[PDB]
Amino acid sequence: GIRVMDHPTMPDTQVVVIPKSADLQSVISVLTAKGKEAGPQGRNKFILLSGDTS
Amino acid sequence: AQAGAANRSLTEGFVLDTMNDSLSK
Repeated sequence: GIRVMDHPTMPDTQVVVIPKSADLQSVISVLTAKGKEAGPQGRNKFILLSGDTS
Repeated sequence: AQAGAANRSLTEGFVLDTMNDSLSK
């Protein structure tokens, strides 16, 4: 379903998978919240994938 | 992200900037 994993090459970026029909906006909202709560050394970015990649 | 321009967007998926709370398409 929804997955979250570190970016292979970008320590400051994570990868998020959002399956079809899922509320992307709600997923983003969470990411923006937690993205700032902690945060890496650099700027916190996420890559959003459309569809279940499992 | 596609190289060859300043506007290095993705060819697939989106980039979420959680520092400026803005989604780049």
